[PDB]
Amino acid sequence: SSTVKAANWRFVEVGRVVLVDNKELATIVEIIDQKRVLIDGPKIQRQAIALAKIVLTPIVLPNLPRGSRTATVTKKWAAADIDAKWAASGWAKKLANKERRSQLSDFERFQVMVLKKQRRFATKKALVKA
Amino acid sequence: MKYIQTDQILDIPEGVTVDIKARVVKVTGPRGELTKDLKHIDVTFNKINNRAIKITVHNGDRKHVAALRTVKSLIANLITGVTKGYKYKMRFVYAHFPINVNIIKKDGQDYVEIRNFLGEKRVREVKIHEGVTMEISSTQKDELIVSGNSLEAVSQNAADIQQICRVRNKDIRKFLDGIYVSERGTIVEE
Amino acid sequence: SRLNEYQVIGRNLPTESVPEPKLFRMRIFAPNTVVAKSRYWYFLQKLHKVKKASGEIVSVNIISEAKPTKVKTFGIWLRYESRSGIHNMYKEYRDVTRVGAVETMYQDLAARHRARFRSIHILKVVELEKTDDVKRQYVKQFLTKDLKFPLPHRVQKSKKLFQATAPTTFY
Amino acid sequence: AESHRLYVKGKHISYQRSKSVTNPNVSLIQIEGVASPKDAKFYLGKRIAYVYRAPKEIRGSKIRVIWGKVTRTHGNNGLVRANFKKNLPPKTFGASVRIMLYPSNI
Amino acid sequence: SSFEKVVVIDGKGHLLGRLASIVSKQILNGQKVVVVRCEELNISGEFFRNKLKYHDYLRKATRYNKKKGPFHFRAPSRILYKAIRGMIPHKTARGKAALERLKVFEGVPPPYDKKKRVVVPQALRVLRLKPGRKYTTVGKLSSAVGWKYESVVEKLEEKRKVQSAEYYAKKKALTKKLNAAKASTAESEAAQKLAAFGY
Amino acid sequence: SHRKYEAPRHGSLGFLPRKRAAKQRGRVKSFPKDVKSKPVALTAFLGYKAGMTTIVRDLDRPGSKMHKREVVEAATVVDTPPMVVVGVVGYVETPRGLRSLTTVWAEHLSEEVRRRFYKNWYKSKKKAFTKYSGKYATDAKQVETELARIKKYASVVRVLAHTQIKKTPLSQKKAHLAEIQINGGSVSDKVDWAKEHFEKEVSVDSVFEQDEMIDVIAVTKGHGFEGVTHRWGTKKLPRKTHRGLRKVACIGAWHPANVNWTVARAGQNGYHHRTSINHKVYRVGKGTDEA
RNA sequence: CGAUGAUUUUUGCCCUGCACAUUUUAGAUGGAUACGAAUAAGACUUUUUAGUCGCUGGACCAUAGCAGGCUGGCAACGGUGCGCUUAGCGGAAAGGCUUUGUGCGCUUGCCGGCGGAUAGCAAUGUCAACAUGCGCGGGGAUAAAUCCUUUGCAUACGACUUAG
RNA sequence: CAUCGGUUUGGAGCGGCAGGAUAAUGGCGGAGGAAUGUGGCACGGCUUCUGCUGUGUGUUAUAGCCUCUGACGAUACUGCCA
Repeated sequence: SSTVKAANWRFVEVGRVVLVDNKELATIVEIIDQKRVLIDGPKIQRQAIALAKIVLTPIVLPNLPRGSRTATVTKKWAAADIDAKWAASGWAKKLANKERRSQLSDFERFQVMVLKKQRRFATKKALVKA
Repeated sequence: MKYIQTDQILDIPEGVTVDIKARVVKVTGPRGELTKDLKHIDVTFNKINNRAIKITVHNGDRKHVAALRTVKSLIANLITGVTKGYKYKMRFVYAHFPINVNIIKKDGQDYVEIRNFLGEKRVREVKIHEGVTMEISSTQKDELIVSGNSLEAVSQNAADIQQICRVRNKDIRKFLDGIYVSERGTIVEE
Repeated sequence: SRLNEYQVIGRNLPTESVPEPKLFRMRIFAPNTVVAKSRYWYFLQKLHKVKKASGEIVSVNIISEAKPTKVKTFGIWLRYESRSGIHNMYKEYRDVTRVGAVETMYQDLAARHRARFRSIHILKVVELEKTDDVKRQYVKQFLTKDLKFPLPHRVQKSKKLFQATAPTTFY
Repeated sequence: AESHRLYVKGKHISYQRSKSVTNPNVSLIQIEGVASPKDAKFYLGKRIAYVYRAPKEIRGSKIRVIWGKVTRTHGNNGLVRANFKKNLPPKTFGASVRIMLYPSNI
Repeated sequence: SSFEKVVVIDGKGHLLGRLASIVSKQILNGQKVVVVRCEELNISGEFFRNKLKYHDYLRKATRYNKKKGPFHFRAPSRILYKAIRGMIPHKTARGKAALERLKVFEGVPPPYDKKKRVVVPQALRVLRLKPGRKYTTVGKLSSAVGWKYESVVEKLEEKRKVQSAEYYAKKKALTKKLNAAKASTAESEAAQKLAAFGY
Repeated sequence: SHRKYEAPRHGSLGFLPRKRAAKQRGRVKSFPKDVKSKPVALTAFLGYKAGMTTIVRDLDRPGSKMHKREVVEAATVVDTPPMVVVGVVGYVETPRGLRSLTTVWAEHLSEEVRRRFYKNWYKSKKKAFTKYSGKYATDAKQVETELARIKKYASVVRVLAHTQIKKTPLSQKKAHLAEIQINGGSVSDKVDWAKEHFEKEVSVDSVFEQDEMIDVIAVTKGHGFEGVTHRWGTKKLPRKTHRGLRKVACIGAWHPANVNWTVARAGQNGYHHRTSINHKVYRVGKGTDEA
């Protein structure tokens, strides 16, 4: 066959889930320009934003009509359960682990070191025989 | 103006398998294989089916859009080169001095040797590019046939032969001698 | 600038001959009310035998966007001065606020015609309700059905000077 | 136990200066790992030590110290202004200083 | 943002002047910098344009004695060095010390062939230039103006990359074995607690 | 103002500075480019300028008015006894140029070449190369190790050879030792050729054939300090010029307010290093031939 | 900038294992932590259709013990430091990267017993790599250059080519 | 080191109050309308109709949107806090 390698880009389209401020989720509801979109979400304010200020996530909210108001976006977001889909990805998991690490205390860091010593002992023991 | 999207559709004949990976096109047909690097252009490819390939430019300005149909045409020339071939015919034009053209082989290399051009004692030699076949036509007097799979190589050999036979220090409107491309077609007639 | 749309209303000072002069309203795009009232008198003396000294400002009010989160297409009619003459032009902008389209216009004529704020008159700003009202192809290309486009070659901003891994531009 | 450091690494970058005139009474210090005025405000008021070696021993030691303190931030990239008891000599431009964790307010 | 003992920069794909300014501020502030693969550096603009600029540079020489004039160095590392030195107060003792803090090379000679090379994103050509613009490779500009050792460097760079590939294949193999050992000790008491701490 | 009339410059700016050569032995700046397909052979030879003579020769140049007719031509005799091979050097390609890796020497060096390494030979203990001569002790594996290093890493191989100056009428006893690059064959072939020729004589007939065109490297005749008139061939000033006439009248314009490097000045003339090319070999004579 | 020859019979020189004391530092204070290449691309699995990873190093390794002391036990047969030792690779400036066996330690993988005070509420509160000298110990080698006379392939004088 | 007084630079500072179209929005309710027309329906090209899809129709259906509006409730912005 032809065997053409295609790009795996993320598209600016109605229904794209985006991160805003590296904390909160929102979805694209309508495209303004090459540079600007209108975003909305359950926990964010409906606003016109520049695509440079947001990051497209690999998640699409399916069947979201163009220009949907806040109620429609919230209802379809709850139905598609976008929050759970986001929280199950390695991206959100790495963000959560970064936050959890940033909340450790000095005593907890000491415990982390001690447990790491124990796990390294076990790992070297397993590695030498395999 | 930054056109949002511009598209072109390749058409792949039945026996041809285009193959694109990282802007390196490899076209395979009954007549052989041809390859082309397009890394100097920002284009993306989508396989619609086995008979069509979409060529896209996203958010391209006037010149970058202009570089899109040329990509299409280059790949199309590759496609028709491995399924029909290319054939350029050259006619020998002289008023008095016959042009003596031979296909010689020196140092293991093929050359086109032009002698007696305008009576000159100089011997002109043109290297024959790889994948290009030269032939002295039997059906026509004073005709050279340049054929091959690659249109670029064939046309460039024809241009080399035409350019090496330029007339100097004369009225070229009067001294019309030279070797000129008379027919640009394909090996397989259609 | 960073602008607001103002409703400025003024009149000639009442005389014993004319004790209720006509009230004139203008829509002014100005950064603040000091420039809003300044621009008002600038245009009235282009249209009427009035001055700030012989006139009176009656009201200055901000005109807020009706639907600030609805994407619109605006047509703006302009009268600007170039280095050689005076020209009328019409251009179109996509935005959610009427003010933000005028702000884009000022950036755009600065960029494409070297036209400063002082060289521009806004004749009219109209929201184009029908898709057939859109004349310019640079905003008509965003009114097509099921519009999608990627953003190839993403450049990520780093907090550090040195990076230990190879750069990438996927997105 | 391989590490014993209780100070943050710093560098003496510059004096306070315009294009042509320098003010030795104020030093510009780069605290390691600080890249914004918000980060640098943790270190306001902390004591700074410039530790150096000298030819003559004083009480059996060839190590001398000039003490200072962080007074304010500088610019937008997390440099701070420091005030030392004796001005840091200009030869120390690029030399490392010690940003102490006291007076502590944690 | 850490203070490093030596920062070794892989110069491939870096814009000449942006890397030069960053390295100048680094060495002025007491940081030792090594730049390797200066033949893979980049200048914005087509090759012919930068070659014309270098020929403008070559025009300049002391009239009464050519030996006194500017010394036009042709090696890519020396082109980068000239760019950096123009950004340093090199006629003071402090600028001289800062320049002593710097080293520039063609290729990756020892001992840096077995050390870590970093990149500088603020000066990377693929991240800075608009994707359609034309650029020059300093290795090609150097050969066009007199540099003699282009083919020597590429022969030695291919030998280094063959050796560096053997390194990576070995390192990748031991990473695969260690990952399989860390998988065995997962869901253990130490591993479960470390997962609750974010590790 | 411009010159009233045009004239070419006096002398060449491509032979500056007109200073004394750093050494009396002319050094080969560039050797012939190596071709692997050729046999292993030397590219240079050292000789001594004996004198000039005259020959008579029939010219073979069709279209010339002297064709098939006798011409009388000046010729130079170069006394060239065979050179002795005593060493070999390996060179490595580096991004900074060729670099000598190792030098391997022969076991025995004659006294005339060991005098090369002395300023006061008669006052010396003559200790040169004695420990190195001991390096050949009963297995000579140090020498083989260095030769293997040359084979493994060198790209350019040059032999070390010295003249047998005792066979010439010169009263000088120091031999002249020079590096002569080996061309042809692989690096291993060159190293084997050099090793097998240690302490052997190599003749001119193994380096140069008759009718060859060869180049001559030498330091020219010294003339000492010379004025501009003969150093640079400038025009003598009129007879009635005050303070003398063997000068350059104007050594510069007012600006640049310096003397330029292109102006002819008095200085040392002759004793320069020159490379002279395309000298035809009319005869490679043999010392054993009585005719 | 490299290769190479010879390096004082003087108590002078070289190499090396220590031990002590000194001078210096453009500036140690856990670790410079090694593919290459593309960027309109990379890498996994099936299938070449599709899904997944990145979205920064806030990472990775190391990190507990009088600046880290003295002792005991358990579990493992691992980890690590040093000393010999085996083999291989590295010439771009290799002067480094691996590796075999062995011995002596330590081990915080787990559980114990004893010690630190008073430097007084902080005062760098002194802990490093490079160099040199000096005492020992073990090996090792045993020159030239200049002036002077001479030469004339050189030359104003220096310098140069020679010879002694 | 503490506390004070003078001057001064800050905080991802926190709270209360006022004004405006007594913000404009949004959410909820009602009425009307259209298309870059959702479902459906009727023809098609590739699909064992596997976000299948295209073109017509028409007006919420198996998506929605726009305009006007009714009663509430916030926030932004700008001020004030002895």
